[PDB]
Amino acid sequence: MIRAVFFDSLGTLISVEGAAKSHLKIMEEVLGDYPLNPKTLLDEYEKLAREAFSNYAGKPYRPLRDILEEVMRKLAEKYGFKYPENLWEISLRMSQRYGELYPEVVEVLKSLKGKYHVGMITNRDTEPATAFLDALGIKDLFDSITTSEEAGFFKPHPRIFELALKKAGVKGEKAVYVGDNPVKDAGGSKNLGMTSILLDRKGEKREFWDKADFIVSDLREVIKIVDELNG
Ligand SMILES: [Ca+2]
Repeated sequence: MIRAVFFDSLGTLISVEGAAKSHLKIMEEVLGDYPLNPKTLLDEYEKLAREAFSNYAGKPYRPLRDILEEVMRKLAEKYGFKYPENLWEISLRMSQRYGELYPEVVEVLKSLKGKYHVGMITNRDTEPATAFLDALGIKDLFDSITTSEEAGFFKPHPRIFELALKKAGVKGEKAVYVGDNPVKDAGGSKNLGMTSILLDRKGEKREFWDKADFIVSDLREVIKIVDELNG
């Protein structure tokens, strides 16, 4: 029996497009009148951020604030602009201003309540992740929010999934994990017996579909999978 449904954050519940807009707005704020195209700065930021995602995946937790201050110090040195004071506060403000949910999220979370434990599993730090969910009005639609900061390790290390399952009070075989990252994200979930659902919104990850138990393009399909597993 499936008793718990856990969701990834960025790309699953939280819009990639809203995150990109919030990051562009951060770059615009950092640069001010400095004569660098903010879109160019953004692309270089995202490259370094991806190379940090890769380096820390599955590793012991390190605060995201520290990782992103390191990235931005490299960029300021490279391009000659002043390193921005209070960067974390700028980033929190912009993220809450321009962040968005995918359009089906509220419907989906509400459909599961009272039937399954509903959880989010994220690599983000606890306070910002929880504050963001509160700003978007859905914090109370979750039974659990489990973070790398709580577990001590980033996805796909099993410990973060182990903690989410302990909060729900069930073995992995009784849970689904839904996320958009085939690589460097769901591996620990399969270690523990969870059923993996790969969310591929644009049909762009076909070469990795064999890594997952089920593939969906819309979160409204998740409850149909869970019902079928339970029927
Ligand atoms: Ca993701």
